[PDB]
Amino acid sequence: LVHVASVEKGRSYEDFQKVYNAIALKLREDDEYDNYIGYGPVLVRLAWHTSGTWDKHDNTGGSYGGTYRFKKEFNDPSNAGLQNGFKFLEPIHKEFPWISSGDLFSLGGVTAVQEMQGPKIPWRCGRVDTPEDTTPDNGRLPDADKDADYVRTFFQRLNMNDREVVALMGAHALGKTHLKRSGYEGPWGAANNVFTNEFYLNLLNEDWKLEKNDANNEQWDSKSGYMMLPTDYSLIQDPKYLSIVKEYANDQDKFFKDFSKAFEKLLENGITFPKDAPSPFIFKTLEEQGL
Ligand code: HEM
Repeated sequence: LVHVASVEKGRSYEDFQKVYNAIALKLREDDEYDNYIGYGPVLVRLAWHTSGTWDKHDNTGGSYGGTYRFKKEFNDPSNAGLQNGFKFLEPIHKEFPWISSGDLFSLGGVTAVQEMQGPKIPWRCGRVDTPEDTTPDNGRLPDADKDADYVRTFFQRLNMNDREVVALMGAHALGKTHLKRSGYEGPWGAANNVFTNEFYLNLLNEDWKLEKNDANNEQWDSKSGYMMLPTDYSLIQDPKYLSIVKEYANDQDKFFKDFSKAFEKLLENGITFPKDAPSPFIFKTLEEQGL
C-alpha cells in the first residue's frame, strides 16, 4: 500500500511554525513533569515509537496514519508511559484541529529535540489519519535485554544501517528509564533534558557494573548514578558499533548532523512525497524568535 503525503488544506510553513511554537511554549511552562525533567524526552520517544512500528517489507505501521490514537497501539506494553506525551499534545491538537495525528506526533519530537538545544530536524507535513483497522499489532518495537546482533537485525526492518542505529541511540541521553514502565530504572547521564552527545561519552568513560535492578532484570550501572540497557551496552561490545560510538563521543557536530538525518528518515519511512510537495520545513526555536 502506498501512502501519499497530502498537505493539510491551504496550510503552509507559518501554520506549522505556530503549532511548533505552541508545543515549545507548553514545554517551557509544564516544567514539573517527571521530577522536573519536563516533557521533552517523552515527546521524543512518542515520535519514535509512533514511527518505529514500520515494516519496510509491506509498508505496514509507520508515522503516516497516526494510529497511536487507537487503543490497540496506545495500550501496547512497549508504549507504557507515552500516554503522558499524548496528554501533553491534547490541548495542542484542540487549538489546531486541522493538523493530522501523525503530523502532530512527529512534530512533537522535532520540537522537543530543537527546544532542548539539539540539532535542527527538517520536517515535512502531509501525514493523513488512517482507520482503526490499519493499526499495527503490538510487538514491533524492540526489546532491551538483547545483544548487538539483535539490535542490528531489528533495525534492518526500519531500513537503518549501523551508523543510523548508533546515531539514533544517542537520544538515550534524554530522560530516564522508569522501573514500573519498562522494568529498568535510572537516567543515562546528568544532562537529561539538554540534547548532547553525553550518551557516547558515558558509554566509553564510566566504570560500568552489571547489576540486577529491583524488577530482577540486568542493567549496567555506574557509581555516578547512571545506567545503560543491555542494548545500549551492546554498542561498545560489537566492534563495528564501537568505532561509531567513539566517533560521536569525539565530534558533537557530526553526531548532530547524523542524528538529524536519521531522525528525519525514521519519521518519514513509508511516506511517498509527490514531486511537487513543499520542501522540508526548518522551524525556528522560541529563542531564535525572541519568544
Ligand atoms: C534497540 C533500541 C531501543 C531500545 C531497546 C530502547 C529501550 C528503551 C527503554 C526500555 C526505555 C525506558 C522506558 C521507560 O522506562 O520509561 C527507553 C526510553 C527512551 N528511549 Fe529508547 N530504546 C531504543 C531506541 C530508541 C531510539 C531509536 C530513540 C529515539 C531516537 C529512543 C528514545 C528514547 C527516549 C527519549 C527515552 C526516554 C523516555 C522518557 O524519559 O520518558 N530510544 N528506551
